Amino acid sequence: IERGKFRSLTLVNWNGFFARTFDLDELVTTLSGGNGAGKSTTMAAFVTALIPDLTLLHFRNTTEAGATSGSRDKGLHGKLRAGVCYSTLDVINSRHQR
Amino acid sequence: LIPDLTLLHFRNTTEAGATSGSRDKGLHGKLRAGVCYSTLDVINSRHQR
Amino acid sequence: SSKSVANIIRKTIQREQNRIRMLNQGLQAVSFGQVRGVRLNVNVRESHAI
Amino acid sequence: WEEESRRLRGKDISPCRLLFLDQAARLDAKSIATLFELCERLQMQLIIAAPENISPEKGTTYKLVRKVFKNHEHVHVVGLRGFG
Amino acid sequence: EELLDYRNYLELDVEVNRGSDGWLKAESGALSTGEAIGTGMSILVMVVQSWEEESRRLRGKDISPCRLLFLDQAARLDAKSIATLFELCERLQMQLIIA
Ligand SMILES: Nc1ncnc2c1ncn2[C@@H]1O[C@H](COP(=O)(O)OP(=O)(O)OP(=O)(O)O)[C@@H](O)[C@H]1O
Ligand SMILES: [Mg+2]
Repeated sequence: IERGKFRSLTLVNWNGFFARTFDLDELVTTLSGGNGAGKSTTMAAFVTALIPDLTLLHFRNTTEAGATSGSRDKGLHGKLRAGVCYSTLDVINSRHQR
Repeated sequence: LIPDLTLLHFRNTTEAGATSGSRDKGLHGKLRAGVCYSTLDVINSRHQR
Repeated sequence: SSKSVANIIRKTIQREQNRIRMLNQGLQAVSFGQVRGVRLNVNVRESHAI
Repeated sequence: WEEESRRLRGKDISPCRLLFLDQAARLDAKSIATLFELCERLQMQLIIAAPENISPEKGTTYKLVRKVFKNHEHVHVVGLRGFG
Repeated sequence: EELLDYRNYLELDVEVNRGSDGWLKAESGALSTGEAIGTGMSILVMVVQSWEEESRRLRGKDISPCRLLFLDQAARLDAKSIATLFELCERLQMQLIIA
C-alpha cells in the first residue's frame, strides 16, 4: 500500500513569515539558518496545526526542556502577529486524495 | 573543582533540569576499577604552580 | 536607631545599583540572533520603599 | 499505535508518519546517516533543524535568513542543492 | 526574616534589546535556543564578576581568581554567536571549554 504523505506546510501572518509555503520532502526536510532564524517557529506552527489543543501546546526552549520555567506563557502568542493567521497542511492520502 | 557527592549529578544533556528518573548520579560508570585521579594545574597571579 | 537603619538600607541600595549599572556597560552591543543587548534591571519595590 | 488501529481503519489507508528533531547539530554524521536509513526503512518522514546544513546530500533543504526591515522583520527562504 | 534582608527590597530583572523592539523582559519561552544560551552566558559572567568584586576586599591585593566556564553542545550556536562569545570571553579574560 502507498502510505499518505505531508506535501507542504503553509504559514500565514506568522512572526517573520507573511505567507510562506515550505514543500516537505518524501523522506527528510531540513531547515538551516543562524540562531533566531525561525526554524523552531515553523515546528511550533506545524504542531499547532496537528494538535490545536491549547492546554497541551507549550513551547519551552530546547534548554529547560521539561524544566518548569514559571514564565506563565506558553510562548505561542508571541509567535503570531496581530490580526488573522493560518497554519495548514496538505496531505496526500493513501487513496491519493489531497 | 567541586568534590562533593551531594551536588555532582551528571545527568544527560537532554533532561538538563528534569527529575532524576533513576537513582544513579552517573559518575560511577565513568570510572574504572581501581584508583583514579582528576587534577588541575593552576598558575596564580603570584605565579605559584 | 530606626532612622539609622533606614539610611543604611538606602545607602546600600544606592551602592548596589551603581555597581550593577557599572557592570552592565560591558554587555552593551552583544549580537546574538536578534538579541543586541543585555541589561540587569534593578529597582526598589514600592511595597518596601513605602 | 498503527498496528492497534489496523482493525478500525479501512483496509485501503495507511496513516501518515512524521517526526521532528530540533538542534540536530547535536548528532554527528554517522548518527544522522543511521537515522536517515532507519526512517526511510520505516517510511518515516522527518523534519530536522540545525544552524548548519548537517544533511547536504539527502532529502530537501531550506535556509532561512531573518532581516530587519522598516522596523519589523521578514524571513527569506532559499532552497539549497547538493551539488553545483 | 525576609524583610530583614536588604536584598529582598530589590527587584531584579533581565532585559534584552531584541531586534527592532525595545528592551523586553528575558523570558525563556520568548527566545530561540541560541539567544537563551547567550543570555545565560552573559548573566553567568555577570555573576562571576560580582563574586570577584565582593571577595576582593577579603583577599590579597595582588590576587586575581581564575575564571573559567563551560559550554556543552555548542553546535546549537551559529558562527556569529560563537565569535561574539569568544570576543566577550577575551574581553573579560575568561577561559572557555566548549564541546
Ligand atoms: N513567542 C515569541 N515572542 C517573541 N519573540 C519570539 C517568540 N517566538 C520566537 N521569537 C523570536 O523569533 C525569532 C525566531 O525564533 P525561533 O525560536 O523560531 O528560531 P530558531 O530558528 O528555532 O532558532 P535557534 O535555531 O537559534 O533555536 C527569534 O528572534 C525569537 O526570539
Ligand atoms: Mg531554534
